[PDB]
Parts: sequence; structure tokens; C-alpha cells
Amino acid sequence: ATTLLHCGHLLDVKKGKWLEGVTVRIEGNTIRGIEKGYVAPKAGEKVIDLRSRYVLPGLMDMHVHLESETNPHNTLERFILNPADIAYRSVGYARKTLMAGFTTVRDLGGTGVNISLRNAINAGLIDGPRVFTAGKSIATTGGHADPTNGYRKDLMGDPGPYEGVANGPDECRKAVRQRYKNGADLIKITATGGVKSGTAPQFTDEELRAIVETARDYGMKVAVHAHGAEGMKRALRAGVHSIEHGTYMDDEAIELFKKTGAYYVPTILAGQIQKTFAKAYKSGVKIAFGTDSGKSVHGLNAIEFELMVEAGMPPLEAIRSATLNAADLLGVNNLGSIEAGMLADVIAVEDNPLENISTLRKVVFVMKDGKVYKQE
Amino acid sequence: ATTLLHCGHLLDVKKGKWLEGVTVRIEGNTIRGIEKGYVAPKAGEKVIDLRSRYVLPGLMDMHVHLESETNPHNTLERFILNPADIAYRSVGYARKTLMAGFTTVRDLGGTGVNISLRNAINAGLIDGPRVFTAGKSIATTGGHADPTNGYRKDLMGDPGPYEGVANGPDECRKAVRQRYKNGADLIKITATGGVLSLAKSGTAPQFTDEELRAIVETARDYGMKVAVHAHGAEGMKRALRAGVHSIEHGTYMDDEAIELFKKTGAYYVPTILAGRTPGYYAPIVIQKTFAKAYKSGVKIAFGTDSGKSVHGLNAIEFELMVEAGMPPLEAIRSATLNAADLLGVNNLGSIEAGMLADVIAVEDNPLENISTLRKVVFVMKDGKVYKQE
Amino acid sequence: ATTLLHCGHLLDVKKGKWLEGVTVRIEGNTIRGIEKGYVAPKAGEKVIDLRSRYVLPGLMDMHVHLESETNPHNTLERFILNPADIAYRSVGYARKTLMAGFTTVRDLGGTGVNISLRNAINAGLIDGPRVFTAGKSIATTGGHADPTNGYRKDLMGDPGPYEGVANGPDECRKAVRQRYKNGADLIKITATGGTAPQFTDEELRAIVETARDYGMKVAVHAHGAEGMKRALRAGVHSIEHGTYMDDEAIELFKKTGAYYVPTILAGRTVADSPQIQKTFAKAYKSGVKIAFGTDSGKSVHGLNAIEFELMVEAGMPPLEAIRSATLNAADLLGVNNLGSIEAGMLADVIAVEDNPLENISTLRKVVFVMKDGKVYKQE
Repeated sequence: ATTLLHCGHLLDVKKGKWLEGVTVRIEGNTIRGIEKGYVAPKAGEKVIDLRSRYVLPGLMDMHVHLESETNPHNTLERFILNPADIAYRSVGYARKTLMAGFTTVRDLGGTGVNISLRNAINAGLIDGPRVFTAGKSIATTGGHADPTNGYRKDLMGDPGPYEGVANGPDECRKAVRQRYKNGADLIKITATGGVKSGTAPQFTDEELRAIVETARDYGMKVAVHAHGAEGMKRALRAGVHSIEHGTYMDDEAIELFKKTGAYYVPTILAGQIQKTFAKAYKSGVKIAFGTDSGKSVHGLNAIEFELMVEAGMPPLEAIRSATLNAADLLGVNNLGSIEAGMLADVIAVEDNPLENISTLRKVVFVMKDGKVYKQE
Repeated sequence: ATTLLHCGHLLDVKKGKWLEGVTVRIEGNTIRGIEKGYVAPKAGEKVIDLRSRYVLPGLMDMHVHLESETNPHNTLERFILNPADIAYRSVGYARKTLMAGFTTVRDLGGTGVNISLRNAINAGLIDGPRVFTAGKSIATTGGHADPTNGYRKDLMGDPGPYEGVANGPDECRKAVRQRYKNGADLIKITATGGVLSLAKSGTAPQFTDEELRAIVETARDYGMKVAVHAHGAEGMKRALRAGVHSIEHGTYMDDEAIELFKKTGAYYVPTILAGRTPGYYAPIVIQKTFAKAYKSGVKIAFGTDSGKSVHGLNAIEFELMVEAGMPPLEAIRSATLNAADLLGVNNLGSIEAGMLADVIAVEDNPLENISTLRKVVFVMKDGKVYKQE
Repeated sequence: ATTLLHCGHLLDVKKGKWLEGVTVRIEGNTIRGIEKGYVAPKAGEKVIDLRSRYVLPGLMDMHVHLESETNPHNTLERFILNPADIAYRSVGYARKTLMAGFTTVRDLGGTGVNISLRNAINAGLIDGPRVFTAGKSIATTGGHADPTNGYRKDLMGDPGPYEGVANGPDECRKAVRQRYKNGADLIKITATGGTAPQFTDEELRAIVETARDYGMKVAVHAHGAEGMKRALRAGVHSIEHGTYMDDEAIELFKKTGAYYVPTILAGRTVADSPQIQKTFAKAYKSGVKIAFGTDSGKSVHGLNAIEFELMVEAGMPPLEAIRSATLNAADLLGVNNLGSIEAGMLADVIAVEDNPLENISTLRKVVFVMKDGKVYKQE
């Protein structure tokens, strides 16, 4: 099927330039090209008029928790909610994410329901974003992602690699292999105590090396939840692809960031972080857009944009952190740019996003894989 | 707020009469009344024009399996599917149910995900009909609802009351209490062998009188009605003597069972659609009966066992009931008033003051062609409009 | 497909008469008729020459253990043998059974490999008799059919209904239901040991009622008098061995109609490595119904016909012994298409060299075997 978009301004996100009075030609699910003028439709061609709108690539959030959302009894809910209840909440969470304009997301940690949500979205059963999910986060005994942390002793048990808790290199290798078995796209680990403590490193170098090498064997990237400097630097030298939060980032940690090329996902919205992200941006750290949505109501992801520009980030590069940098961090080459040969993920807002980023908090047109999900 | 439906024809199912050019006034979720004429909207009230349409109470299906639907890989998928996958499929199945016009359904067997779907629909998380669910069906070892039937010996295990498998009165009492604990609305048991399970036989009675007595007495203590799937005559008669509220399928129903039905007052749910619909099933896998049942005076409630044929095609069953000789008005009464009686609800099944706004509309007269209910043009549940063409 | 059997003598077991120079017409797997003379085949018709032979319906043994064969390492073998090894031995046991002329058997005890063996024979994967198997026998804790009897305390465990061990009516009901779930044809229990009765009247009632609910008959192993009469009052369909039988049990047999399966062969073989011949003689003389059973498994498979000789040696007439292997067996099984050569029955046909009514020992060399219209042995 063929669809033509009459775009008043469409962002060449790579060339950093607005294109004026242009047409987008989409065949099936893929953008077939960009043509000059408002091309009148050939027979069988569906046309959407966005001449008064600003047109963007599909926005991507690299830190989301689609299974959950913050709630006045979040700790109690860990003991009474079953997988089906979580799935039914996740349905609404995913749809609101999609209609906020975030057509692609990276689910960084779950109970395994996230894998099912990804499979249900891909089968066409549930309206949602493209999900790349880590499945269960991997942690060490007592780590931040240890599921039975703080439990009564009767219920605490001995979590092992099958459950996402590994100790030592061989158990780490098996835990990575198990996440691969469960259908996870990527691996996520918690290298420091996060949010009985919260900066001491919870991973040895040998364990981090084992995990990075295993993930490289199965073509999965490694994302790291890290607040402490020591664990963050251990992960950075281990060869991980992404560091999340980084609340206490050392100057040595920034030198490691730029030398390794790992991405820093700021996660200011879940929040020191504003200063840390500002200093990181000034220093040249590669930045990818991430909200850690779930702690923050799903559908308000765009808010993060404003505060990143409030920390001194130029609007254009903030959008690149949500688009091109996101696709690079994902390791996918068919997303993050409106160009010939790429996948038809299109966003549209009312006013110019580079003059006021807050217009992205009201995305008026959302199209994923060629289908229009929102058109006002 | 307040919404007025301008109905050209609106069915009073209790009087068996169409009302011509009337207005249905609903405030919130309750119909406040029916007024003659097309009442003009006062200030800020919403109006829906069904003047060219025939308007009905919300249809109800008293045998649905909202967790699953029939497909060539059902036996494999019992080993490959997780609870969350079942839930995500449940989303679409429930939506097809609601847009077919079935505002209320009784889910008669599942893994327990059906309970979560009911709680999610009631919480406003999922678009769906009002679901009354039995949770996990209760069976005896090797029974029709025994979950690990046909599994490898290592994977089959020894299911017990927690799993919905009971043997003896004490285990039956515990299993009913477990369904209560899990949040089930009603109890459903399989009194004889079924058709879609992987048990060898399908006509032998799988419940003793003492076990059935335990099931009924425990259910009455915790206020849950009992529905019994029975294809064999003897198991059906044991269930009827036990004091159950409804019998499902009843494919081989004897005359002793017919007057048993009449004496106990139990409802008969035929599920002809399921009992009608290569290399497909496992190796070891009624129109007249329904006619005889209606002729005898047995109370009838509408049921399709949709799931075994696709959800949203439930209305097809109506047609079969009329071709087996049941009058159209009484088919609609079996899906509306009789269903509401079987559930134990007094605010469903009729468009009248004080009841909940479950309203359907079709294009042509259902009493002249019941098959028009296969194209429902308007669907409204609890005051919210879900379908308007 | 059509096959014609030119039989010199064909025994009509019902009228007790030899029929001379006859043709049996079989289409597919079913006997279509019996005609006088040796009819010549038209096109697409195949003829088997049995003119010098005596032709009988397929013989049936109502007590066999196809899973095992007795052998000096039986106690150790259960501890070292896996299901697959048992199946691989069962292959040869089934072939030896079918080639002796026993086209139908009732396997009265196993670990469940017998059920798979029946399904494999029925699928045509392995040559074998029509098997009706009890699966795992049901016993009480420590009962004769308790699987972990004599085990080390480490390995003995607590076997329950799933494993075939029941105590009390609810457990018995559950054990019957589990055998149904596993696909068993009938239920078999051990009601006595030494001789002490191991089943209470209430438990026997639970088992009989549950088995009848699922349409399965009940076969009962009982050597003591007390267990035998408890079972006979409960309503069992057959009693096996019954070595110590009182004159009350004999009126019980005659009133209930349960069959008596003597199993003289296994009694003689155990007496090698007696009373049972005396008991069978008295039982037959009293008018108890007798069905043929050898408990081969305890004796080598393929020697089942030997049992015939012993029943004639105890005084039962040859015609009645052959009827115990055919008509009486088919009645005990509850099938109406086996045990007789006539129109509408299944083409299970055996042939021997000499007149079995004159010497039953000729049944020890079966020269022709056809099961389900298919010929397995033709010499």
C-alpha cells in the first residue's frame, strides 16, 4: 500500500535542517522517498495532510519499564500481583506510550511479562511501540535487581541464575544464556546499589567480563544500572554499551565514557542528576534519550526533553538523542531517520520543536510501521 | 451525564412488545426511563439517533471461554503458552465479544487468567463485557477438566484440589473453597467426559453423588451457583438430583432428565454452535435434543461456548435455536431475561428504569429475522458507547 | 481385500461341531461368511490352503504379564531396568505370544509399558496380540501389587494412588480414575497376599463402583478365602488363581457369575522353582464359570497352550477348555466380535495339525495364525 504525506516542515535529523513543503512517499511499512512539493496522489494512494505540522522521526525512549507504573503501594504489589494482572496494566501503559509519540522503546528490566508484551505487540494483538526488552535484569546476590531482597526469610529463598541472580563468572554466563533462552533482546545488569546502600559496586571485574563476552556471543548489548562511580567504571571498562542514571559520575568516569564510546542515558525525569547530566553533556559524553518511564507516569516521557534542554542541551541534539543516537544504541539501522529505505515511523507536532521543545509534549500525529494510530 | 436514545423500535422483552418512536433516558450507567416520543434534548444532554434501528437489551452468553479460541495448535499451545500471552489474547477476544453486542458473559472455565480479565475490565483497564467467571473448572482425576490429561508421565504430575482436581467429598469441599479463595464468581464442574479434552471416554459419569453433594453444599455456603457440563445422561441426572443451577451441552439427555429439569428448575444451556463446529484435533478427539427440551418446557438460557468457534460470531447460535423450532422472542428472552435470572442479577437483561445501560441496536426486525443480530450496529455497556455506525 | 480359507475342519465352538470341507470368506479384517465346499477365487481374491488342517477361532489368554518374563534376576531387574528396556523385551514377548496362536490377551499387571505396548501393536508398529491391559495394578500400602515392597528405606518412598497404591475409599476411587486417565482397559487389584486379605469391603465397593462408572471390568488376584469372598460379594468380574477356595466361595461364584481363571501353569511353575489342580477340578465340577488364563510372564511366553493340557488333566472336557479360551474369554472381556468363527466377527483364526477335541496337546504346535485378517504365520 502507498501513502503520501504533505509535510510543511520535515526534519532531516542528520543534516540538522528543516525541509519545507515536502512530500513523504511510503510503500507498505517503509519510507520509499522524499519528494519535492505536495505531490498529488496516484490512484490507490492515501494522503495525510500535515502541511501545518512539524514532522519528526519516530521518537525512541531507551529506558522504560512497561510492566509497571509507580503507585502508592508499589512494594506491597510485588507480593500480590500475578502475571496476568501485570499484562492487563501493561496494555494501557504501552498504548499511552505509543500515543505520546514514542514509537520505539527499550524495556530495561522486568519479570518476563515484557517479553510477552513485545511478542503480543509484534503479532498485532496489542497497540504498542517497538519493544526491545531485557527480560529479567541480572544482579548478584543482594544486588539491586535481586527479586527477594528485603523478604521475610521464609519467602527469601536462594535465587539463582535461572531467576536472574548470579554470583561468579560461570553463573553470570548462565544467567545471560537464560535471558537469551527466554527471548530477551538485550541484557541489563545493576552494577551498583540503586534506588541497604547505594554506591558500593555489586559486580566484580571477572563477572562483568563474563557477562559482556556472553552477551557479545548472542548478539545482545549490555545496559548497566549504575549510581556509584566504582561500579560504573568497572562496567565501562568491561565493555558495556550503555550506562543508566550515573547519579554520582566521576571525572574519571567521564574520561572513560568518551574513550569507550558508551552512551549515557540521563534519566533526569526519574529524579545532582541535573548537574551530572549537564557536566556530562559539556564534557562530550554520548547521550541517548531515556526517561525511566514507570517511575514517571507513562505518556509524559516528552517532559524529559524540556529538562535536558534546561540543563543546557540544544534542542536539535536532544532530538538526536531521542532518534539517531537511540537507533545507534539499539544497534538497528532501519529506525531513527526519515530517509529512503527506512521504516515508516512518523511523528508530528503543532509548533517548531527546536524553538520550543515543549510542543513535543503534545504530539498530534503518530504513525508506526505505516499505520496511523493518532491523527488530530 | 445524560444521554437520550431516539429508538424507532425498542423491545420490551417482558411484555414481548415493540415500542415505537420512544426515547431512552440514561443518566450515568442507569437508565432513568423510557419516555414516549423523541424527547427534545434539554440543556447539554447527548442524543443518539437509532430511529431507523431496532433496539434491544444487552445480549448475554452464559457459556464462554474468554481465555482461549480454537486453532490448529491448541494442544501444543497448552505447553507453549504462558499466562501473560493468554491475557494478551484475552484482550482481543473480549473486544470481539463486546462489539458483537454481548454486554454480559459467564466464562465457564480457564486457568485463572479469566479472573484477572474480569478484574481488569471492572477496573477500566480493558474494554470488555461484564464477566462472571468460574476460574478453574473442577474435575476428578482423568476428568474432562483435568489439566494434565494426555501429558507425558513426567509432566503430568498428580493434580489436586489446588489445581481444580478433586476426589472424594472432602477434596471437593476444599477445591470449591479454593476457587472462592482465588476470586471465582461461580463453580463449574464437568460431570461427564467432554469432547475437546484428551480423556479416552466421553460419556461416563465422572462425579459421584456424595462428591456432587459436597460441591453443591459448599458452593451454597459461599454463595456461588453451580454449572455442570454433562454430555452423558447418567452424569446429567446425578447433577440434576444434586441441585445444580445449569447444565451445559446435554447432548444425550434422557426423559427422566427432562422431568428432573422441570422439577429442579435448573437451566438448560444448549451450546448448539459449539456442538456443530482433518489432521486438526488429537488422536482421541443435539439440535433435536434442544427441540425436545424446549417443547418439554425446560428453562433455556443462551450459550454458544464461543472460544471453540470464534468469538464475536456468538449471534449465530440464535439462528440455530430458531431453526430447531424455538420462537424468536423466546430466544431473545433466553439471552436476556433468562440469563439475568441464571446469574442472580435483577438489573440486567431488560431496558427499564433502574437497570444498567446495556443497549444493543440492529438494522432489521429480530422477530422477523433473528439473523439481523449477526450485524449489531450499536453497542453500549454501562452507559459508555462502544459501537456506533 | 478378500481372502478365502479352504479349511478341512472348522470348529464351530457354539454348536460344538466340526464342519468339514468349508470356506471362510474374510473381507478386510471381518469374517464375511462360511460356505460349503472349497470355493474358487475370482479376481482379486486370495486363497490360503488349510485343507489338511483343523481351524479354530483365535485363542485368548486372560492372565498374562507381557512386560516381564520370569528369569533368575527378576528382583534385581526391576532395580536396574528402564521403561525402554522393558519395552524392548516386550517386543519379543508379544511376538512369541501371537505366534503361539493367542491372538488376544488380557495383560493383568505392569508398570505402564504394557499400555504403550498395546498402543504400538494397535498402530501396526509391532506384531502382537490384541492387548487389553490393566496398566498398573491397584494395591493397598504394602499390598501385593505395591511397587516399592521390600525396598531400601531410602528408596521405598510413599507410593499413592498415582502409583497404584490406595488406602480408603477415596484413594481407591482416585486410583481407578488414574488408571482411566492413563488409558487402561480394565482395573486389576490384589485382594490377598501370604493369604491375609488386603482390601476392606468398603474399598472393594469403591473400586467396583468407580470401575463400572468408567465402563471397566475388575479382575482380582486372590489366594485367601476371605479376600476371594469379599471380592465376590463386591461384584468383581473375574477371580485369578483362587488357590484356597471354600464351598462358600463356590456358591458366591455361581450366584455372581464372576469368572474363575485358574492359572494352573503358573502354579506348577512356582511349585517347580498340587493344590491348584485340586481346586480347579472341584471348581469345574461345581459349575463355576471358567475362562482361560496361564499367567505367562511367570512362565515363558509362547507356552500358554500347555495350560490346556493341565485343565484336561484335571478333568475338564477339551471342547469346554477351547471354549474357555474363546467364547468364555470374549464374554469376560466384554467384546462381541471375538472368540467365534462366524459372519460379522473379526478374522482371528488359528490352525493346528490334528483334532484338538481328541488331543488338546496339538494346540502346542500352531501352524497357522491370522489376526485382524492379516496372516502372521502360514506353514
